[PDB]
Amino acid sequence: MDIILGIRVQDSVILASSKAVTRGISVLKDSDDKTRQLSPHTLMSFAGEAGDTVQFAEYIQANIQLYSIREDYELSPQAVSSFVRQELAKSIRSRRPYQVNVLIGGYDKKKNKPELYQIDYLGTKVELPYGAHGYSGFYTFSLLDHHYRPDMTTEEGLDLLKLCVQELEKRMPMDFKGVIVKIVDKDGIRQVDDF
Amino acid sequence: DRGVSTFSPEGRLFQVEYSLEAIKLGSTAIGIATKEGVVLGVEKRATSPLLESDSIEKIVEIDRHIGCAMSGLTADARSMIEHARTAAVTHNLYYDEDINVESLTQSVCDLALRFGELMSRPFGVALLIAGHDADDGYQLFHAEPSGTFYRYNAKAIGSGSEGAQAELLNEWHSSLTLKEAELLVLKILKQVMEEKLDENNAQLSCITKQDGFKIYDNEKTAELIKELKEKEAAE
Amino acid sequence: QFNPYGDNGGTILGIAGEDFAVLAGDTRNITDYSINSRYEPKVFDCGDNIVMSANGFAADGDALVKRFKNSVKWYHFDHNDKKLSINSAARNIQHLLYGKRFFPYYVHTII
Amino acid sequence: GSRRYDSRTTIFSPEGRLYQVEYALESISHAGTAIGIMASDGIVLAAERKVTSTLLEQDTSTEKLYKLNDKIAVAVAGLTADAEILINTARIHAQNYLKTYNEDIPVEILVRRLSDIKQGYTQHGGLRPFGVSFIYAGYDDRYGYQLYTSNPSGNYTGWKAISVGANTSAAQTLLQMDYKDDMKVDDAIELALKTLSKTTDSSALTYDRLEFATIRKGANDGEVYQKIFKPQEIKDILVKTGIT
Amino acid sequence: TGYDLSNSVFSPDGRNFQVEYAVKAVENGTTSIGIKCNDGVVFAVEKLITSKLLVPQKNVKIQVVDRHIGCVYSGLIPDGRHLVNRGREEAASFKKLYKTPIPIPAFADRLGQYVQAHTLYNSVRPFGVSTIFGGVDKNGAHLYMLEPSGSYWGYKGAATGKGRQSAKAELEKLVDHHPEGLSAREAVKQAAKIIYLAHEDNKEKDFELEISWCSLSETNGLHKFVKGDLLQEAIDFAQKEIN
Amino acid sequence: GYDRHITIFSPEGRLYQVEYAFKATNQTNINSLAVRGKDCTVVISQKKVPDKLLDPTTVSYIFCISRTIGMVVNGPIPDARNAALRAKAEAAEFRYKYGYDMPCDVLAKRMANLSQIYTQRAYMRPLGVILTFVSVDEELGPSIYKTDPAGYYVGYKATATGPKQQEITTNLENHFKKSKIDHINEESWEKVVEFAITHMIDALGTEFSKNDLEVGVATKDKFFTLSAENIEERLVAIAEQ
Amino acid sequence: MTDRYSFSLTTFSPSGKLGQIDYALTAVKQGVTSLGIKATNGVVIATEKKSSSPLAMSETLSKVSLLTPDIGAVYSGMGPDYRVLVDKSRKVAHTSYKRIYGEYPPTKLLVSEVAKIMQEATQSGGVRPFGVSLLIAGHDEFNGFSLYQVDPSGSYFPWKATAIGKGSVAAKTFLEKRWNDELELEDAIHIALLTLKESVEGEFNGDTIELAIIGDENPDLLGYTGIPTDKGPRFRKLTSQEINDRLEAL
Amino acid sequence: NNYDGDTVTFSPTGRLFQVEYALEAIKQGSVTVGLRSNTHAVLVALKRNADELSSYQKKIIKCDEHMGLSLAGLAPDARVLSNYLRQQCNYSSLVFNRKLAVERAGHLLCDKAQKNTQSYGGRPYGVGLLIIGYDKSGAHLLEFQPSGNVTELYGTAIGARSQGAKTYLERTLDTFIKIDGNPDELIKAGVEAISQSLRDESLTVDNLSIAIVGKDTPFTIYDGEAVAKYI
Amino acid sequence: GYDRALSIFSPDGHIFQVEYALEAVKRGTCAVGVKGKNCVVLGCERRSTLKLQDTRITPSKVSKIDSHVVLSFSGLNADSRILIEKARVEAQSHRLTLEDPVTVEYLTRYVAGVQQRYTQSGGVRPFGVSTLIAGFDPRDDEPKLYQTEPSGIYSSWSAQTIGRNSKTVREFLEKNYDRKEPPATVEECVKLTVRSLLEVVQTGAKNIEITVVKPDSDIVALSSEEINQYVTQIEQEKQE
Repeated sequence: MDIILGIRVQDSVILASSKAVTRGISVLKDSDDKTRQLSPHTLMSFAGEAGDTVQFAEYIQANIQLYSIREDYELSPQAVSSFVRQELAKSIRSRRPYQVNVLIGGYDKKKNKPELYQIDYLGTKVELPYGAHGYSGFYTFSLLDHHYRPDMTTEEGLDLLKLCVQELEKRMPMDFKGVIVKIVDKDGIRQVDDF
Repeated sequence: DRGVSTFSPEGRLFQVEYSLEAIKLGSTAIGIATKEGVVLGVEKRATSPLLESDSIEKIVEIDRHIGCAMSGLTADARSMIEHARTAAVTHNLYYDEDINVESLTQSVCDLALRFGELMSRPFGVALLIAGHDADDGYQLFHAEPSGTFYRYNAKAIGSGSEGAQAELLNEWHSSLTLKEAELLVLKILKQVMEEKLDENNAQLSCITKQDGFKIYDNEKTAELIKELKEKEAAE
Repeated sequence: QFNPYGDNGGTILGIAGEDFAVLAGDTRNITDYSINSRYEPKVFDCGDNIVMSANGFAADGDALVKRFKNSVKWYHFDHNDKKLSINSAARNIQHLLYGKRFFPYYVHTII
Repeated sequence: GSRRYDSRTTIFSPEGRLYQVEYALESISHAGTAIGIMASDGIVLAAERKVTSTLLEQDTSTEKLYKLNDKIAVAVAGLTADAEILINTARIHAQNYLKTYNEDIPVEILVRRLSDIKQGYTQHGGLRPFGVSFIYAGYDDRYGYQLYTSNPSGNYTGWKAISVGANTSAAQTLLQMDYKDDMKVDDAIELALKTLSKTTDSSALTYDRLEFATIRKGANDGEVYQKIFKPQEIKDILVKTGIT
Repeated sequence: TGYDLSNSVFSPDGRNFQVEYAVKAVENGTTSIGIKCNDGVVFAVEKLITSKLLVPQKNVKIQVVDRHIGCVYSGLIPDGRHLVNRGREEAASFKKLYKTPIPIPAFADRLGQYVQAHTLYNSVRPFGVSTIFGGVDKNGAHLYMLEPSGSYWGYKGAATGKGRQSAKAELEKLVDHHPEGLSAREAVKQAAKIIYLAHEDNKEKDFELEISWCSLSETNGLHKFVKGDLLQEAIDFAQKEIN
Repeated sequence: GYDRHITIFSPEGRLYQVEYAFKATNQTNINSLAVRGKDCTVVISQKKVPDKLLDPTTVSYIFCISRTIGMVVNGPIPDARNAALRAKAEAAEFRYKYGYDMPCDVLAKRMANLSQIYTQRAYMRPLGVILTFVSVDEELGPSIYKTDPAGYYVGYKATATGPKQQEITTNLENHFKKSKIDHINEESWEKVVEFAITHMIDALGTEFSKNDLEVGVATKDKFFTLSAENIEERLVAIAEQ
Repeated sequence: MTDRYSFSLTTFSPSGKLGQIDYALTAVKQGVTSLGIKATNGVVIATEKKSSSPLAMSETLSKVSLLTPDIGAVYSGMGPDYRVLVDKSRKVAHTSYKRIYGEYPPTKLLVSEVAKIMQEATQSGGVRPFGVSLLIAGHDEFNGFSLYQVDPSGSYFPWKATAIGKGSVAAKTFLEKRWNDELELEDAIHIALLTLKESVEGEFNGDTIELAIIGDENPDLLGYTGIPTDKGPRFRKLTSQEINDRLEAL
Repeated sequence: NNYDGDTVTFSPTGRLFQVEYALEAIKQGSVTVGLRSNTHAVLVALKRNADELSSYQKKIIKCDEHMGLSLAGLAPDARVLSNYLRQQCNYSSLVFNRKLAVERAGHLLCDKAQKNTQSYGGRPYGVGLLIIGYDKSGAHLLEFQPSGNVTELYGTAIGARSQGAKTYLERTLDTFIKIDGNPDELIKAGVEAISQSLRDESLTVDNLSIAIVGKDTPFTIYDGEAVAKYI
Repeated sequence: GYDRALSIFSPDGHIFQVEYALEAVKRGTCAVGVKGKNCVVLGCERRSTLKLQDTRITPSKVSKIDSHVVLSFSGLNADSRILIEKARVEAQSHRLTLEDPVTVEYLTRYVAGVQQRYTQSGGVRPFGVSTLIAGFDPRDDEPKLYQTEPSGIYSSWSAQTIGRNSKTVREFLEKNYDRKEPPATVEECVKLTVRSLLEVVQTGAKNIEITVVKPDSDIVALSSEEINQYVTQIEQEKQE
């Protein structure tokens, strides 16, 4: 797990998420997609405790897919985030809480706006132009504080992300084996296949 | 009404005796036991020509050494089959061995009187459970909603049964080959069946110690049907 | 605090020949530096030609042996007096032992 | 045992009807008529009280029209006390939805849950069904204005205009006759009162024998206002349409 | 009407017919009695010997509760057994909380309320037995008789079953003719006679006598079965008076 | 006709099981009566021991509920004992929870509330008894409160229950019409007991020996019943009067 | 043992009636007349204290019960059903309201709570409906004075005035004749004492009549002083004496 | 009549018709016989098939090394009851290291049967059982009826036409009661008693079932070729 | 909880509560399904004695269980919502644990199990509903159509109709469906389906719904016009 970022630009939300899965002194995998698609225009990235992350992600995904079928309608990113926050906020007071942090990037087809949500395992939710979970933020927030602008094109967004990932590759102590980048816009979700 | 668990004055359980009426209404099923194998055959009895008759499943595998045919309210057997399969596989897990045919049958029959005011009524289906184990060899059992099972050398159940059973009483001897029995089942089925027997409205299966429980393809049965027509013309 | 376990010492050994098998144990039973019994057998005949020993914490071993003997009894009751094969006995014992995975029987078992 | 005294409320007649649902519907047909009419710019709810006395306090009263949330209201026909049990259920369910998704409950989702509860009482648990039929009137930003009804069976349907309670067969024909798709709220207000006027089992229609409400986007800009009419406002609307 | 097809329904009389029907099952049973004496109580019962195949001495009907209480009953035998099991639990619980073995009046009410409780609902059937019981406590000797309704009282003597009327008559005699007190060994003999006398109303089949007793002096307060020579002695005293 | 077998309403708005439970009330054929002194409340009930094999000392329908409350039952004994054990349990718990002795009227209400329940909930039959509670309440003075199977309860100046209840009741009303007061104006309970038996005899037209009666007395801080010999002494005094 | 009656004892007949609610209402009809009149500055609830014997002390049988210091109730029908309802009503006033908001519930809501209880006796497994109709009179700061009627079905209605029970049809028309929207409380007490006389056959005095008001705040009835915002109960029961004074200028 | 809807209803004469109909199911059941000396107790049971193609329903079930029974009537019920008994025997062994007295086996079955005759919903068991055992006080024979009644006997029989055997044993009482230290004669006497109950068919090899327990004999069962010796 | 055995056997061997549930199915509006070469078409009657209906919001008769499977029914509507809901949850649960959507056979077998359970559970009556379930197994182009009924039995059909007058239309389908030659396109298959409903319906007005399901989660509902063109073209050929 470890590195997950998101940037909302003018027209889309972009999630970058590290590829390594490390356990002990071995990198067991270097091509791990730390993401689920909850609905056609809503994507969630996740990082945290082994097992908990995927179990939580898929549980949410199935719940959202069940909603989509029943109502023949796509929930707004705002509503999915609010559902997810509540789930996590229940979980924190369970016998065993999920230890999972999530970023929810969605495109609201009713407002035609991209939306990015940061939610931690406690059920703390915040809408942001750009987010990060874990140690990543300690580097990327200041860099984005500087270079980010609200009207950027998806193109400008990706370059701004390259900058982040480079700084992380320079100063992070661990090898996170690069990121998988995805774009959520008016036409759904697609994955940049060369980063 | 009155208790679901009540006795008649003759000393029988109403609900059990009535479930037996439902079973008489079911499509025919016949089993024959030989020293080469046990054979199970059923009447499919498709209610309209549009119904795809291979989707009619009244012969079912419980384990690789146990098979089952049913007659009566066949929706009721889903859970009995489910119990049987679990019992078989569970026994294997605890003991690293195949479960005995009598044991499986007893396990299934244990379910059967579990009803009243446990489930709301007895089962509306009777089963022929056919298998092999190394202790008692090839075995065929009749499992009723009364909780009682009987071992049979041959047995028929469903609407064709009282006629078919007499016929089996005549034909069965202790040295039938498997092939003989296959034909014998086809024969008795065609006799008691409403519509003309072919390879679509009837199905055959057997269980041998060597290859276990197999349901037959329609091709395979179609030719055993031909072989039986020819053999009967020829005397 | 109360410690529910203890060590009763002893040792056991099993060797298999071509058409025979042996299971041997000493007959001394100890706690700490004391002898409890100089003859307290811990290798048992369980029927169906199986011999068993559960060496370690005697209370746990005695319970296991007790439970397994009973397993043999009920196996006959439920499966038309069929003989429990050694491979079957062993699998059944695995389940007895693992059933207490989170409060283990403190014993090395040999059949 | 006690089996001897058990009606068996959740069984099938030989024809395949649920006796108790059937009888609950017969029960509902003696209740005061309620009418829903859905216009392009709003919805009207109108209902006739069960034969009022003069000493009854008309203004601190509700019997027919209840509020579920800010976007949805119902008109009741049947047992008032049963109705309230289901209303507080419905109100809660609307609040769990808001709390979960941070959006107001879409009208149909609320209607479906309430109807599923009703269906429950007809398939298991051996209790009598609820002796209630509902006209749901409300707005959401997915379908805009909506009118539904549900009955003791747990069955619900959407409508342009509909009646429940007494003389629904008469009342429906009159709506069928004068309703048109382009219609406006004030026309619908007029149709509603004219229909109740013609189907009432009382001598004349008077303000004190009526509950009335409108759901318009006739507040300020793309948002929705509910208006439960005060007795003065009902008297005015009754003169203003020349019914008195 | 139809007031008699469900336990705990009041008839318009005010009665609960199912309890009354239970009594018929009791009246239909063999005879059993209780005699209270100077420092104890004596129980005996009629065991019909239906065939030569019944092992003698080996179908015991009197039951003990705790160490000091004897119970005997007429009617449906397994119901009585059930009732003693409850009594045994009640006695065990009492002794556990309070230490002292349960008093006989206290014990009576335990059975009383439990039997009464089975006249309260339509989903249980009343008890098909009348139960004679008693023993010796710190306040002397006590004999009680309990019916299907849950009604019970203290008694000088008591009798139930097919020979109840006959037995009762014989008992009233003894109460008049010994206004000061029957002795423990005297009462054993008497019980033998009365079971024999009340066997008349059941005479096709012949029977086995069974006697038990608690006496503060003769048994040290504990319940024992009368056997061997002492039983033979009373079997004899009875043979005498029926000639 | 099942609206007669369980506790549901008949078409005329009646509960037949409750009415039939009232009829079981008189099925012991006993009459009881209670009156208040200045210092005391006295309750007397008839004692009829028909079988000679019964131990007369165990034949009672008066119960000591608490140290301060007594209770006499009109109705079958098994229902009567059931009611007694409950009220003893209820009165003991009340002390434990609230730190003071359960009042007569409160226990009466509580037992009436339980009784009501059997008239509403259908799996429970009503008890076929009438319960007359007596004390000298520490707040209200001498107290008589009474419960029936309908779940009704009220306090009394004095009361009577049984087959010949109306005769005893009018007999008593007539005394109080005269005396012009709410109680027996008497110092000792012994003379209030004497009053009670006296007005019992006149009203029933029968004479009582020491074993045809049963007496319970409530004074401040204790409720007790009387022995045959305490009664005998009481009868004696009435004779020489 | 336990309730094997887990099915409804009130069900719909083919005509649509609920037999047991109807019969409960029949039972209320046979009950003794009680009534309520709403004044501009008060409410009065009154009923006949019909007695069991002249030996009963009918001061111990109070038919008019306080629920909260500003709500009272009275009834017609089966008294023991009433008794347990007053117990449950007082409790729910605390549990589902005062314990949550620190103030007593407003009349309409408490009525709703009571009505809910009564509805459940009409649908749950193995019980009969309650055999009473209640009249609940209360005051709360934002609603003023109110009067409600709760029936066995669980239905309730707000009234200017009404009567229930035996001679209610007679009583209701009598009230129609003398009720206006300017009645001062003392006048409403007068009218109630008049209306009750019609239906009372026997003695008619301060011992045979129970009557209580929801009126002004009673600081003398509070038990303590020193909190200016606690002003005392608005419910007051009129004494035997107070009723009689009013009966001389009748 | 009107009083046979369930077990929780007494008739006006004091009868439990559901219990009596359960008793009736025993009567239709196949005949089985019990008898004992002072050293052994023997069960002999006539088995019944469905037709010429079926097996013969077993009637004898083992409960411990020292105990077992034979059934007449509803077979599944005898399974429920024998299984219960197996536990009670087992419990006595494990907890107390004590073989369960046959007399106690009786009380436990009685009390179990009785519970099913006093509560709404239940039904009585529809089977009769004959229990033989050898315990710390010799050989024993017991007759269980689902009324709850259990009796100790020297010998008896239950099922259809059991009366023939039941008289025969009553006659032979003093002969067989003294077949001590001899198995094959107590069996012979059993096989003879069960003969007094046959009609239009007599005892074949896969038709007769025999059980024996006593002083130095574990409860064991003989079937098929092991019983040909006795036909 | 409420205990009663409502589904029990009668002396002739029937379970009347189940049989009476079929009666409710019989009373329901007609439903039909026909499988083509490359598609399955589900068609449904909608009863016309109800104008003033709002068809944007009134429950549609065919329901998506997953993106590749659909379910229609005849009988009690409220009952059908319960079965639909359960099936949709089962569909999502299946994807979660198997990582593959349900086969139509499996999803049918599930709904059928639910229905059967309600015929021998105490305190519940059976479902007054029969269903048509249609669609395509994942990564498969063979069409599937199955039918369930309140007893819990289910089976596969080349084409099938349930509801009121379903006998008349099974008649029509039995003489008009060549098993050897199944409607080789959508167009043809829709045509045969509307034809058979017009045996029983009325005007083909607001009186017929048609849903078409195709391989790889390709499902679409036809509109008034689209349906109408079929109804128009059918009667013109009828004057012959």
